[PDB]
Amino acid sequence: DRTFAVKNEDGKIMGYAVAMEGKVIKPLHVKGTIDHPALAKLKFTKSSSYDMEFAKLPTEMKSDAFGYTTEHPEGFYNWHHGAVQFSGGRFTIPTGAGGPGDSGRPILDNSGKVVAIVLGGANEGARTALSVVTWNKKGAAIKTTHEDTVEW
Repeated sequence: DRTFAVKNEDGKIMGYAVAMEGKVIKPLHVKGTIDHPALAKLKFTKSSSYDMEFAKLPTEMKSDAFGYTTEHPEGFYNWHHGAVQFSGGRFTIPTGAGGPGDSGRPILDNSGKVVAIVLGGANEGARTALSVVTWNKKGAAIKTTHEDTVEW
């Protein structure tokens, strides 16, 4: 288990957090507590520029953490709701496949490695371009925001 629900006071899922490369990672706008005993009360460092906050992964996990990859050839990828196309520097899904509550879900290749973290989507009719966080070869974070993005 490597993906965790972020729940508010009522218990409603507001988004998701991932265990990835010695870190706990969740979108900044996603409000609530991570539904996991080892993850609930950690010290988080926030980044408004990239809509991301992170904590040092509890050393009881470690073996349960995603690997990240900087290799995103053009093609199709995996996420909880189906196929994500990567084409022209853009991650897209069919409109309707993603919505509020999906912020924080990872986009994966077939080897099970993370390529991106979902922040939200801009509706373009048939397709929805996903706003994401990726990391370059230098390890630097990149936020890709599209025109008229809806936070999820």
